[PDB]
Amino acid sequence: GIDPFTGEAIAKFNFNGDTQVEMSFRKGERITLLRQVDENWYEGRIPGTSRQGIFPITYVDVIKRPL
Repeated sequence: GIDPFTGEAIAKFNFNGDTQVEMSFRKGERITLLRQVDENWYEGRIPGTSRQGIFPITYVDVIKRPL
C-alpha cells in the first residue's frame, strides 16, 4: 500500500475465502499486505476496493513484507 510500512504481494492462485474473515481474490491481483499474523496467514486488503481480510501465504508471491 502507499504507507511504506505496508507490504505488497501478487496473487499466484485464485483464493476462495470460506469464512467472513477471509478475503477472496484471483490470480494476478496485487494485494497490500497489512500484517503477517502467523506462519501460514496474512491480513491484507486490495486498495481501491473495500476488500480486506485474511488469506494463506501459499496463494501469493510476497514482493515486500510489512514493517
